[PDB]
Amino acid sequence: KETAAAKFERQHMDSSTSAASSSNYCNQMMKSRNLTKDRCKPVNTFVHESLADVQAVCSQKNVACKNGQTNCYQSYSTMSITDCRETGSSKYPNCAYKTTQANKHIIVACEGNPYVPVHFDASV
Repeated sequence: KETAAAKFERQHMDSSTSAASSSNYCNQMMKSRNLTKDRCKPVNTFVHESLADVQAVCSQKNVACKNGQTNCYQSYSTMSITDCRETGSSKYPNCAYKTTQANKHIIVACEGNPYVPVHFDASV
């Protein structure tokens, strides 16, 4: 089955580009990452930095996770991200998202070998 690390890459990594410039970014990304297949995933963040730079976060500021586990890490630096949030009138299968670019610190849970992100906890 899909590993946690691999799901994290599917749901949260978009190195391709430096920013979600266009306002259809979310509708197209959420669909192509299989997050609109059975239902519209309501909220999701994409990170536009190199996989290497994101994985390096697992060596930065150790913070608690939302769930209480102590294997979360906050990026020292801000990173280019895109917040995708389903509109109030979106209805499956026609999943509609608002696309919002930002530069914020990411907080991720990290586990395994190699020790890499397996959950997106928040941006701050």
